[PDB]
This record gives sequence, structure tokens and C-alpha cells, in this order.
Amino acid sequence: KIRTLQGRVVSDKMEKSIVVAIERFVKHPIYGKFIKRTTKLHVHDENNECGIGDVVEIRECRPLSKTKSWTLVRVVEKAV
Amino acid sequence: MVTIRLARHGAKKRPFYQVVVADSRNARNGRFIERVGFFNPIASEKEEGTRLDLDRIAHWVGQGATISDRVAALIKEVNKAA
Amino acid sequence: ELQEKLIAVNRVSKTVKGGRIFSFTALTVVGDGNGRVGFGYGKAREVPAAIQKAMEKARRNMINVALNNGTLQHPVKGVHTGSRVFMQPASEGTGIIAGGAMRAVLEVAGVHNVLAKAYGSTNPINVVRATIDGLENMNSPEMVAAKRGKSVEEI
Amino acid sequence: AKEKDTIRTEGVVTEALPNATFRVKLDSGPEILAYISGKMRMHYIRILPGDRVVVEITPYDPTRGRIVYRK
Amino acid sequence: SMQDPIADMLTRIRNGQAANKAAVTMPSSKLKVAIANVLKEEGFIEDFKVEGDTKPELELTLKYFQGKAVVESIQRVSRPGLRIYKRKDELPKVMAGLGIAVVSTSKGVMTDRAARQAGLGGEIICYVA
Amino acid sequence: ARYLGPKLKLSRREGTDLFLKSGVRAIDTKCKIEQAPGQHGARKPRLSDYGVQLREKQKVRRIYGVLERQFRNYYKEAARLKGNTGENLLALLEGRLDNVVYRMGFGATRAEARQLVSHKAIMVNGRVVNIASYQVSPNDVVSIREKAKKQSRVKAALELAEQREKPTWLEVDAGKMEGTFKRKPERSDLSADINEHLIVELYSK
Amino acid sequence: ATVNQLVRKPRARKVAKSNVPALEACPQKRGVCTRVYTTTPKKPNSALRKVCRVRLTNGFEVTSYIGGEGHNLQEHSVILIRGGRVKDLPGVRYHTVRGALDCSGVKDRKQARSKYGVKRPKA
RNA sequence: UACCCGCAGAAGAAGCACCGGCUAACUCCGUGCCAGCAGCCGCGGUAAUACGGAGGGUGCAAGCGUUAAUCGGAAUUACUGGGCGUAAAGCGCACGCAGGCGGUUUGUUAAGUCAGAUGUGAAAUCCCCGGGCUCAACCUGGGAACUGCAUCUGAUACUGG
RNA sequence: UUAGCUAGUAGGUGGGGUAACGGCUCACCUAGGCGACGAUCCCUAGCUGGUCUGAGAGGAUGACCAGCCACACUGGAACU
Repeated sequence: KIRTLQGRVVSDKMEKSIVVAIERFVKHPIYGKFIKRTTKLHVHDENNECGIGDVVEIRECRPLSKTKSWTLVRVVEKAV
Repeated sequence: MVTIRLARHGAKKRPFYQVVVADSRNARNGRFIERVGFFNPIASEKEEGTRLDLDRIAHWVGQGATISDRVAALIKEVNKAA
Repeated sequence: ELQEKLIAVNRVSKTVKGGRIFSFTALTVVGDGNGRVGFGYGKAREVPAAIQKAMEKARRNMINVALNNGTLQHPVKGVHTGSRVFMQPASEGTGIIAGGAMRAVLEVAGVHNVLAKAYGSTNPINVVRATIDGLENMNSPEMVAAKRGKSVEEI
Repeated sequence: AKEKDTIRTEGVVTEALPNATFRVKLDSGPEILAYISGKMRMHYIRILPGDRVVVEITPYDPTRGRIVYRK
Repeated sequence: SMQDPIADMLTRIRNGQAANKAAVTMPSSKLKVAIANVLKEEGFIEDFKVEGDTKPELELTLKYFQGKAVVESIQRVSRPGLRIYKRKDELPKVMAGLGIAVVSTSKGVMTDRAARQAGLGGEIICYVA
Repeated sequence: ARYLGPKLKLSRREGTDLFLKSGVRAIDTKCKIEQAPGQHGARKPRLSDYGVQLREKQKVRRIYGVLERQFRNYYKEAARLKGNTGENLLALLEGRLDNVVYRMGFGATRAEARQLVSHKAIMVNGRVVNIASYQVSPNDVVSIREKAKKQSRVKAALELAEQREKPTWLEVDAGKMEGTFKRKPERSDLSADINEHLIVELYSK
Repeated sequence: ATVNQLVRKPRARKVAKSNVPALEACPQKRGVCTRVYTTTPKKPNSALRKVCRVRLTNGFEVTSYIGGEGHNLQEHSVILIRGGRVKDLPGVRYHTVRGALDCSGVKDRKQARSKYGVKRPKA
């Protein structure tokens, strides 16, 4: 039972943290067009191994800071 | 604690009770956990009038739910009927 | 046995030296209650001459519609000048629920159970014109089978 | 029914306002907006800015009156 | 620019048909060829061919009946500006089943009827009657 | 809650006999049946499409003694029910107790039958029902209660009844003054110059 | 027209502007009579129509019609007003409720009495 | 108390709006662009079915009208479901970032999309078939529905990578 | 007819703190964090089951019943 998210690294500046963006398509409730929506998550990156632009697999965990409730599971693709 | 009791629905002068398991502090006709029987005191008694899921009542007792004076009676009455 | 219905009577006017000349117009439909419908439109100085000229027109200029047990084959849209028209085959028991102009057409036509509605201009002469053509272009489970070259279940 | 508190007092056309309208000054006391009576307008009867005229005044609004008698 | 070649296909059919043309031809594509297949199999056209290897030109032989075009209406439903997807229990039917809807499924392109019977939904490519 | 005024006026306006009197008399010897009430009765109504729909609904209402609110509710129920709405409307009317009491011949009129009902002279299944609009069901037995059995209205009512066409769906024992609602009447049981679909049209627009 | 466009700017229904704002969604309002007078109407009509200016309990001050034949109203008369314009009297958007508060019923009415505040005559 | 029996006598119990067209219902008298009506058109200067009274009639009925108020009809904000030459509407013209969209083949992926399974979607309400109060409102049993969300496992034609 | 917003601010280390994770708090360090997928600012408002309307899609709405929240003369505070 390993619920997980996949997204790409938009910021790697913070010490041991990263900002990840999860993008998805969604049907528009009224006009039916499929629209891009993005969800940015502050995620934990102990060891700072995640570079900007990387594609990373993340999971939900307990609060790590005022805004971090997610941590890194592993890198998928890097340095496009 | 958790209690099994009658929530009085029906209409004026025509009471109809819904037997319910609930946190004893919630209002009588308010939040409950599970519905488990009903009790019509005005049933013609030509057909039915009192129906109890005794299996779930007991399950809840087994976990410490208490029981109304009136539900404790219904249960003895229904146990006698069959 | 032909059924005939008067849909609208109207007064128009023509202007001359002496003043206004008033006349009348009449819009009617005749139908056989079993899939044939004609509409007519006549003009005359007096109303009876007009209501009568129209029936005369309505009797010829009549067309066939491929009915289906007193109801339509499939939903249909009709259009003519201002009037956009829409019709649906309803289940049995409903009857004809529709505006006056359309009801008269559908009644005399033999369409027993339908949902109808007129959009835009409800100008009677163009509403009926649009309904007739709708029913007329309405194709049949057999002709599509003929068209497509197959007598599958769909026949 | 039609009450009867109407009056017929007279006066003189003062102003020649727009749309058959006049300043008509009542011989009595003041002048009122006075409009031309339907009848009168139907029978035409132009009305110069200085004629003796009859007015119909509703106590309801003394400020106004209808010209009845043409001249 | 040429951003919907399927509408283009629909339209070339519709217009040549209206123009009582014996055939119509267009740059080919698997997806066009999959739709042409359904049209033919449901008897809306005679037949079709693709010719060439590097720049394949697809050709549809149209069909006429009582000096009439077999294809009465042919319209694009889903489109680049508004994708339309349906579930199996939501699949439209055209003319109360007399016409067809072309549906694209995990198992390739087929009619509303086919997809219905095979427990599938998909992108609703067009209607034809 | 009941129409209490002159009755033949209603027949005269609708252009037909509404059976609002016993039937002892040719109606034309009691009123000018073929002429509307009033100063301008002789006048003809060049009658609109809405007009014919209204008058047909009035006709049925005036036959059964039902005012608008209850009758509209009858339409609503006919509509909700399965099967043809127009026919469902007439089933509901024809199932009323005041009506059934009339059809078994216990009352000379539906008005008289209604009074029988209201005045606790009618039982259903040996149980007293005193509300006119009580819906009667298949196999029910409605009867004149013992104390009301010697009322001369009832004997006369049963005599007239014997001279009307006899309804199929009711089994009446004139001696016992009891009768059985065998089944709901079909459409074919009821008069054919009632145009329910007009009433159905009036209430859908 | 475009789906894209509606997705950026949704259909937006126009909000209905009222014809009796002084009522503020109340069925009637109370008010004191500021002026009580007559005024003449618009083409093609002609009369001396009874109107009053009325300061309402909510501050609004409006002109209101005084329908019926005859009325005994003056300044400081406290009246009840309801919605209802007078068509050949521009500006007039309310009617006075005859037979409420200080406003008397129409004298001697027999037909349509309830629209003119008139009791049923003993008879 | 419900309910049942008895007594007295039709005895104590009918009003409101409307009738020019839309809109079911017409005449006379009074008034005379006045007094007045008026939801919209529009009535009123000597025959007014439109004002006011009357008689007659129509529609409702312990209510009936008026006002206020939401949605409907309104395809009149148009997703379903509209328009921009002359009716309201093409920016005076071009370049162009963001954005939307994107020709054709293969492989891959499996987010969109599709399928199935599981959990959840409180009860009441709505709907269906029954049951109980003389009927109905009302009360009530069971069902169906909650067209939604989430997880897992698949499918890979179309869209995206 | 509001386009920039942010110093406990965003994160890190350690001490303290809570019933418990947590800038909850403090020191030190890094310089981040949010925002045209509408932040900030301004106006308005308790949310839901549902209610009314509409064939539907919608539109309008959140008395009475039930679920959640918030408040208890106004502002602040903790004690048990």
C-alpha cells in the first residue's frame, strides 16, 4: 500500500527541501474543455539529491514544517 | 457513553419510535451511530409493530453500549414473542 | 375522413389613392390521419373566401411522412426562415404536447405521441412550413437499410 | 359617478406654451397651466395667446385647468 | 492551419457527396483508415484504398442510392478544441440507432453499437446518418 | 366547499344533461335546456380553443361535484399514475364514495348520495365512512346502514336506478341495500362524449 | 463564442434592475405625506390625477398614486404604499393603499370594493 | 381526548375578483379627454361591453384579490442551446511573449480517456411498491436513487509525456 | 476602475514546548516562500444534506428537520 505522486522539480534552492509541481488534465465542469491544472507541493529532500528539472516520485508523510507534509521517495529522470 | 434508545419520530398524538445507537449526550432526535430497530406503540397489532436487529444490538452491548428502560423492555417482549 | 384544421386567420392591408384596402389571409392544414399532410395558404377580401382557398391549396400540395405506429422514427429538427423547430417520438400515452401551429399539423398527420417545441419566430406560416419539411425529410428504418445496402436487425 | 366639485370660472390666455398648452390667467385670481380640451382640439379651434377663455378646475388641483369654451 | 485532418476527412466526404462526386481523396493516416473502415463496413461508402508508401493518398469511393447521397449528415463531434469522451453507459446513438456514432476505444475504432456490445467507452469521433 | 346554487344553470351552460336532478322529469320541461343562462343565452359563443378546453373540464367537474383544488389534485394523481392520464382521471373520479353510492342507486343524485355519505348513512365493509371523496377499491362492499335503511329517499333512489342503464362493475342487492364494487370501470364503461384529452391538454400547458 | 473564450470569461446573466426600489423587497411601506397634489398625464391622455409625495420609513421619498374617485388626504397623512406604476404619469411607480392607516376607502363603491378599501355595505 | 350512542330543528355557517383583445364571461343607465381605468396594447369630447352604478354572466370558494419575491416561458449569457456585411457586435493595421491548437511513421510511457473490483457517498427528503390514522394532508416498512469521490488492477485506439 | 505580496517571512540545525506532528517558540544558519492556474488588497458571506423552479442542462436558494462550524453585551485573558 504505497500511495504516491509524480511531478517535476521547479525549485531546489532550499536546504533539504524542494518544490515539486504535479500537473494533470481536468475536464472543465461547465464547458467541457480539458484544462491543465498544477499542484505545487513543498517536499522533503534530505541529502538534497534532487536537481531542478528532475522528475521525481514523492509520498505523503507527517508534517515536517509549516508547509511540508511530503517527502521524497526517489528520482525518476534528470538533467533534461 | 454509547446507549441504545428511542428517537421519537411519527406525528403529534401518533408516536413512532426509531431505535438507535448513539452517544448519550447527543439530542434524542439528533446524531446517532446506527439504526437498529423501530417501535410503533400505536400499531394495530394485526400485523407487526415492533422490529429489532437483535444481532447488532447485542454486538453493541458486547462493546459496552447501555440500553434504555424502554428498549430493555422491548427486547424482553420481542424475545418472548419468538 | 381527411381531417382539416384552421391554424391562423390574419388581416393584411394594401394602400392605394383612395386609402387602405383590407383583405384576409388563411393558413390551413389537411391530413389523412395516417401519414399524409398538406398545408395551404389563401388570400381573399372576405374571410370565408380565404379559409376556403386555403383548403383547396392544402388538398393538393400534400406530402407523405414515414410514421411509426402513430409516432416518429427519431428526433427531428426543422427550419424555415425564422422558425427552428424540434420534435421527438414520445412513448405511448403522452399524446401531442406542442404549440397550436404544430399540434394542428401533427394531429391531422397522425403523429399520435410526440414532444415538440418551436424556437425563434413562432410566425405560424413558417412554423408549419418547418414542421412539414421536418416530417418529410424524416427517414425510415427501412430506407436507411435500403441506403446502406443491408437488411440487418436494424430491419 | 363623477363628483361635482368642478368649476367653470373664466380667464385670459397668457402664454402660448408647447403642445396646446397655455398660461391662461383666471379673471378670478391667478393663472393655471390650462391644456386644450379634447373636444376643442378635435374641432381644432386654434387659440391665440390673448383670449378670454373658460376653464374647468378640479379643486383637487386648482393649479391646473382645461379650456372648455372656445373664446 | 490543418490542425484537424479528421474534420477535413468528414468534410471532403460531405462536400464531394453534396457535389455528386464519384470519389474523394485525401492525405492518408491510420486513424482516417480506421474510420473509413467503419464507414464501409456500415455501408456508407462503397470501398477505399490507400496508394503510395512515402506519401500515402487515401481514396474513398462514395455511394449513391435514389440519385441521392447515402450519407445524409456527417459531423465532427470531439475535436482539437474540445475533446469528447463517453463511458459505455453514456454512449450516444444517432437517429435512435438508425445512424451511427464512430467511437475510438482501447480496442480500436468502432461504432457506438460495437463498443456498447463490447463493454467499452471512448472518444466520440463523429456522427453519420 | 360545495356548489349550492341553481343546478340546471350548469347543465344549460355546458350544453348537456348533467344528471343533477333525479331524472323523474324530461329536463326540457324543467328548463330551457338548449339555451345558456342569462340575458344573452341565445347568443352563440364563437368559442376559442382555450374555451372548449375550459368548458369540458367544467363539465366533468360539475358532473362529479368537485371544486377546482381537489380536481386539479385528481389530475396530478392521474398523471403520476401509470397508463393513460386522461383515463386515470376518470377512474379516480368514478372511485369516489359519493359517486359509487349514486351508481348503486342509493341516491337519486350525486348530491343526494353525498348527503347520505356525510350524514353517516353509508358503511364500507361494515365500517362507517362519512367523507365523500373516500376512494373505493375492488371487492369493497358499501351498504346503507341499518338505521338509514327505512329512508324513503333510498327506495325511490333504487327505483330510478333500476331505470338507468345498469353499471357493469357494481353488484347491487336492492333488498339488502348493500352493493359490491367489483372492479375499476374501464374507459369503455363511461360516457363517450367526455373529452378527457381536452382536460389533459388544459392542465399541461 | 469559443469554448476557450467562455473558459476565460464565463456566461454572466444580467442582474434584473427593479421597478419599485423604494419598497426594498417589502410588500408595502409606510410613509408620511409630504405634498398632496394633482398632475396632468402624458400623450394622449388628459386629466387631473391625484398623487402625493411620501417620505417612507426607510428614508426614500417617492411619488405615489391615490386611486379611486375622491380622497381625504393631506400633508402629514400617514399612508401605506404598494408597488404599481401609473403608466401615463412618468415618475409615478407606486400606488397608495386606499383604506389603510390615514387613507380612507373610496366613498360609495359597490364593485371591486376590496381594491378601494370599502367595507361591505349592510344590505 | 380519539371514537360510539341519544336530543332539537334547515335549523347557527358565503364571500372575493373578473366579464375590450391577450382571457372564461354583455347589456342598459350615468358621465363626456371630466371623474376615472390601466399587467401589456390601450380606454374616456353624446350608442363607452374598457370609467362609475345596475341586471346578467365567468372564474375561484373559507377564501378571493392586490403588492412583494425566486425560477419558468426567455434559444433574452445560447455547455446542452445564439450571434457580429446592411439589425447590437471584427480592435484602423501589423509583429509577437504567455496561452490555446497542431501534419505523418515507429517504439515507449499510461497522466487524460476507457473497463472492472473494493470502500465510501449519514439519516431525513425526492421517487417506486406496500402498511397505519373513517379519507386526504400526515405518519411509517422495504427498495431504488444519491448520476460523486477515492484506492487497486487492467485495456492503449485517441489526447499528453 | 486591486499586480505584485512576504522578516517567523520559506527552509535547515539545536534547545524549549504540546496530549501529539509542526516556525508552535527561541537562537544560529541558508535566502528563500507565494503570485496572472489570480497572490496581495477591496466588497460580500456561516458551509452541507437539501429547498424552489426547470423535460433536462441549468437558474435561484440555505426558515422549519438533520450534520459540521462559529458566537454568548463589546475587546482581552487565563483558572478549574
